[PDB]
Amino acid sequence: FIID
Amino acid sequence: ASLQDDALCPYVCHLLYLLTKKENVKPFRVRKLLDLQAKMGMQPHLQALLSLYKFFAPALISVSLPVRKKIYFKNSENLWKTALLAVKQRNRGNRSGSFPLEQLQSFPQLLQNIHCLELPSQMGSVLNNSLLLHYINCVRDEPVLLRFYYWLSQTLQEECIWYKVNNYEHGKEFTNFLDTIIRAECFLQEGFYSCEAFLYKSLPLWDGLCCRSQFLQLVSWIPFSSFSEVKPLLFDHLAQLFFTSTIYFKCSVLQSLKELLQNWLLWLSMDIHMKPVTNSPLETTLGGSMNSVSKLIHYVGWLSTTAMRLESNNTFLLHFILDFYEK
Amino acid sequence: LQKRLESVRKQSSFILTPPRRKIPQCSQLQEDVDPQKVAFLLHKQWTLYSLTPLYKFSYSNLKEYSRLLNAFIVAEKQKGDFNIKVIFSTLLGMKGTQRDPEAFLVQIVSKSQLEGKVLWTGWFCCVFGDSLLETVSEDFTCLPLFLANGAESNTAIIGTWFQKTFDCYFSPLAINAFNLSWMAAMWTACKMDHYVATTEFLWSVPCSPQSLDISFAIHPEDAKALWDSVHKTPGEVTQEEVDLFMDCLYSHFHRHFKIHLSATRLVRVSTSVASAHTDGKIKILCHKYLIGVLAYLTELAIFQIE
Amino acid sequence: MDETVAEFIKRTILKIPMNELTTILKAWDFLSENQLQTVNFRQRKESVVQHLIHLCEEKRASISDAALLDIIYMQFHQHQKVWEVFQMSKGPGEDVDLFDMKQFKNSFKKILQRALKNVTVSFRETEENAVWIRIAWGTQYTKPNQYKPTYVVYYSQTPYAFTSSSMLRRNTPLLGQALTIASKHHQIVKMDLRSRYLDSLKAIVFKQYNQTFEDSRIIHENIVEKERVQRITQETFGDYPQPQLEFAQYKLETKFKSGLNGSILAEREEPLRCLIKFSSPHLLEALKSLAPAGIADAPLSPLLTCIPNKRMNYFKIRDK
Amino acid sequence: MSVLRPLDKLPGLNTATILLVGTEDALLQQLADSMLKEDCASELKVHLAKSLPLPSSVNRPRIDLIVFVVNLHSKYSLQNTEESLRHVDASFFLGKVCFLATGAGRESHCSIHRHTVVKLAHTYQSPLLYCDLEVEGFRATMAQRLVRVLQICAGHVPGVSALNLLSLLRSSEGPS
Amino acid sequence: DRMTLLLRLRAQT
Repeated sequence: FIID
Repeated sequence: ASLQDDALCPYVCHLLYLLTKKENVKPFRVRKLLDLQAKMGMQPHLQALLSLYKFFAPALISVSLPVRKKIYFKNSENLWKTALLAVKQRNRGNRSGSFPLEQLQSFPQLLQNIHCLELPSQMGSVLNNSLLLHYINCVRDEPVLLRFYYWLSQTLQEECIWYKVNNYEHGKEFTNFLDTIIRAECFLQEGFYSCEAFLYKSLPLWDGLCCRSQFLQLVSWIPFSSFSEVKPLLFDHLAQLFFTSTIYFKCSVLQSLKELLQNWLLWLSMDIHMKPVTNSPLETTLGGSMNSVSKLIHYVGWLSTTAMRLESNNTFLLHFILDFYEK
Repeated sequence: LQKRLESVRKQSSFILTPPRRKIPQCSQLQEDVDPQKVAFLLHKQWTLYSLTPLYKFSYSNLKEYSRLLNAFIVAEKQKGDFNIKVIFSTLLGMKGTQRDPEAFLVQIVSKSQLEGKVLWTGWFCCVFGDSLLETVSEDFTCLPLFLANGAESNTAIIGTWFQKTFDCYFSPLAINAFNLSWMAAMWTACKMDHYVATTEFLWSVPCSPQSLDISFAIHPEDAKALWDSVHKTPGEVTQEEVDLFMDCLYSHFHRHFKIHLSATRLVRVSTSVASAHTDGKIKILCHKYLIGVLAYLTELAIFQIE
Repeated sequence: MDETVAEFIKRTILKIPMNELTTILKAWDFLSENQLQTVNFRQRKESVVQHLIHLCEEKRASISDAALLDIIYMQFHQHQKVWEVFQMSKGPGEDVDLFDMKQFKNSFKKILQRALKNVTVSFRETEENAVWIRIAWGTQYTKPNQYKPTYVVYYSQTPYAFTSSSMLRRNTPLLGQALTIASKHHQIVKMDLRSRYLDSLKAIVFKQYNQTFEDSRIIHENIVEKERVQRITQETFGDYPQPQLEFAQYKLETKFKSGLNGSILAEREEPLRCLIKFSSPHLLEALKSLAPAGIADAPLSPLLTCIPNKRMNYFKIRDK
Repeated sequence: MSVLRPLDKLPGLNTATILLVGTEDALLQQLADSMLKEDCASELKVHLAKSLPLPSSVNRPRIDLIVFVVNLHSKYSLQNTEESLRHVDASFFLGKVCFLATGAGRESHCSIHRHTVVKLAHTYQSPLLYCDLEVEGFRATMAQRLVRVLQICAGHVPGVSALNLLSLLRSSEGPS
Repeated sequence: DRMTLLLRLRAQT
């Protein structure tokens, strides 16, 4: 769960 | 012909109101008063004169009128106010047709005309009038019973208890509507086909309270059917609530089933008498009705000897077991 | 009357829906079906109602019934000039079963004070409603389903007139949240080779004092590749195919947000075929699959009567 | 007196109700108080339109005086328009900035009269020195867009701004860089966060409003479960007051992988595209009640808890 | 271990219990508070549970009655109940398991079929009752109904046993 | 009245  | 004078026009139309018969309503007098409505507008002496013309002959007027609450004229007992204004005030300028249902005022008007009675505009007015309840007792027509099935099944479904937002005032009107049903089923001596269809869908959905006495009298006037059809729809869902609720419910089941044993045995006592049609012997039909009611009493007798073990010999249940075997 | 008795015992028992259903066929528009009439029926907002079957309805007494309806709805506005006029238009060729009665159209078209603007549209129909046809007589005309377009105050003053003439009663229609999942699975069972919309779902949380809505969008090419991995027996849509399709959509939501949407309540399904709502609001956006949705609405409209 | 700017004067009388009509005209402070008690406020509303248009004629109002009334009407009514946020960046080699209000009002006026020939610029200074800017967009010919204005909120020292959504999207790079030059910055970044409450969007960003502190017969067997599902919500959310956000669009391009199914999307390499929107008011204290309800897991996901922290609601999620 | 049996230890002296199994915590609490209003001659000890299997507790008494409060507006109450009746014994199903389907009064917003919980009760031999616990007048009829099941399952009456309760609560359709 | 308690616990046992 990373936000780009 | 005194309506050509405009100053006498409320004074003429009150004399036209009190002197009108069926033959006095004429279609050219419809035509002139619609022309006076178009010229000088809405006046209360002209609208009240056309209100009597719709009260006498509605077919001659193509212009519909409102039905609002108006006094229409001088009325409401003001004869002393008329005499005080009489000094100086407003003095300076074989028939094969049908009979209408609204002309039945009392009991002997239906006794003279029963062979010509028309159909109303709704089936909700059958429960309102007791004179229309005499018409259901002697007419065995098919579409007059199917349209009464199509109305009252929609009445019990939309306006029930658990489909609402828990209003106590609408539940009082639902209690007052069920008092009309239990007097109509007893006056007819057969239950309605809407009412046993509602209890097929409400006995899984009922818990044991919330107008218990109007629901246990609704099961009391159900007509006779086979024993194998009643027991998955009624007697399984009755016995889930019979052994588990209070003893005032346990006494009210056996008061309902002793009235169910009244109206089922009342129909079977005279079904032998009114049938000379079948040339076959009726001992298979009475023998098929023998095991339908002997398994009825042995089921409630199985309900009686099991609920005695639940409360462990109370006499208050034991008075109403022996009242069931009085029947 | 004896077939009226046998239709009660299916409703009195708990079973009323078959677990294995048929995929709906491609309804081709015939030459008897009017192309210029069915374009007016599309892209409209509709409110559903169920109705008991009518009495003394004839196909040649519509000229008298048009003059009685135009004399009454002007008078109901006067109790509370109007250049309005109703049109009783009959449609042909919509039926698939020959024992169904003829459907028709009720409009209110305003006159030309300078085609008029249509203010209200009523539509009586019976599409594949064969289970209620043998429970009525031959004098009765069986049109259970009703669709309305317009204000609710105009619906009640014309719905007063059907109570006092045809001896009937209108009831509000409601579709359960269990039955939205079957018609969402029927809309993902369709065949398409053209321009499509997005599959839209919406759930509501019941365990709140306020409202809580979740908008949820599925691409339909992604929905078709999700469907055929679940759908393994062709020709039939089973009980276990729909309940495993809803479970893998819930498990796709579960690994991201840790919120169980199976406790919630599905209220709006909007796909490329049509859009649905639980209180009777529908928006049909397709003409090839028109009568397949409308036979499913008459499949529910007989069940609220019986 | 022009008719088209006098139509906007009688429009804003029609757009205010009569209970707060005395609140706007006392803060407008252009008419004297003897004429406010002369006009009867208890009469018909169309007479209030007729009586106030004689007061605007004899006092000779202008296009800046009628746009001064539009700021006070949108200050007490902040609910009708949304507010997007702009993020300005401080350049390298800078330690302190030189700001002046007389240097701000002329540099923002000359940057809009040069680009377009019909731009209406009106200013109003409020409490704790916040400038409130109306821009009416005219293109090349007409008197500008009076019915659809555009508002810029700027607090005179912050690099953060609250700009409303205009219906002309082609002037939105022109409005952003014009605030960048006049406030001595070198980079404008449109940050993706929007709501309908301006008082809640200044609470979630500036973070000065969020924290204000200085029988044995009904016994549960779930001792390990009952205070476990609420201890995560007290160490993250708590019973403290929170700002209001009602919208969050979640663009998912994620895949499907689970240990329960072994034949459902086991050969798919293509991404499952999705978009998930939330449409419910007060969402930050609406999601905290699902965890004692038992319909959500006590390890709550960090995407729903980083919303006052990471300072946006538009998220893009990648998962295998 | 993590198994459940209705007969391992002693009940006590005039003391019974009930295991309220459900997903809603505010709906089953009002059912637990309404059973203490109707007085009786036995000490009531209401246990609240989330989902089976339970954690291994050693201060638990003998269990007389396990009710499964499912919701008709929720599939999460049904899927936890399907995992709940896997870890049970067959001696629970001799008249000691009752079902409660809440949400039966609202037939417009329902989220599972009525035939599904009948088919769940037909293959598992359990009685099925319908009630709506949102009404306080309907809940006191329900809280009366949980006591008189618990008088049978604890053995407080002579002659009626726990498998006598299973024979009275049978459900079968008509063979004609 | 303890004899009803003895008879009720005897029937329960």
